[PDB]
Amino acid sequence: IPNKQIKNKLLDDLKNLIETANEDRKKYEKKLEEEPSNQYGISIFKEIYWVASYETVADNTDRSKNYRKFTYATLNPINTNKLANLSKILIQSKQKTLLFGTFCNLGRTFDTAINHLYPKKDALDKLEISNLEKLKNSFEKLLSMKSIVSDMLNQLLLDYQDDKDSIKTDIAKLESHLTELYKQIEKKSSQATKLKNNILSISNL
Ligand SMILES: N[C@@H](CCC(=O)N[C@@H](CS)C(=O)NCC(=O)O)C(=O)O
Repeated sequence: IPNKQIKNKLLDDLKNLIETANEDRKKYEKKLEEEPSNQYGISIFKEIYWVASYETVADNTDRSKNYRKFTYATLNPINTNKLANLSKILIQSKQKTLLFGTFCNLGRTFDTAINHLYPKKDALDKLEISNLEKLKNSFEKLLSMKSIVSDMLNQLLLDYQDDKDSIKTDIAKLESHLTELYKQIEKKSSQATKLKNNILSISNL
């Protein structure tokens, strides 16, 4: 009830969300630094081209390296040794450029929100209870959009291995499944853009 305790509970929660989210970032940065030659078997990177170029997302450029890093943010919880199998399923996606586009976007949107908040994680007390709450619910939701995307792609590995809905034995069903997945993830991506923006809006600091 007394506002000091409310305010401080919120500074506690933001503190913990911000460090948990920083651990995730230290982890996908490290996933890039230790990326082997074959990019964990994600051969789809080679098939994805910048806008009017022969440069792929597999090449050794800053923008290419960042695209794969943000993709590894989104895929961060999947076991590294399953990414080859994940890429084999997705190669069959009719919208893999767009799909991978959204992986990059969730990663980047995420990365921007934590890069903005990490340096301020101990000095959020200048905000007022209303828009400290909005900050916390916004960021926690952002973490959530990206987590769900990770769960969805993890689940696809098991469903495909199980032949669920005949996804393994029927290519047409695999395709519409993958298409539906891309719509789901695309919403999560749009929704993640709004929340990075909300967050940047109310935490100038
Ligand atoms: N449209 C690109 C992806 C664009 C996108 O939304 N992703 C972000 C992060 S991976 C991005 O392009 N960042 C690279 C940049 O902004 O230079 C695609 O279709 O594959």
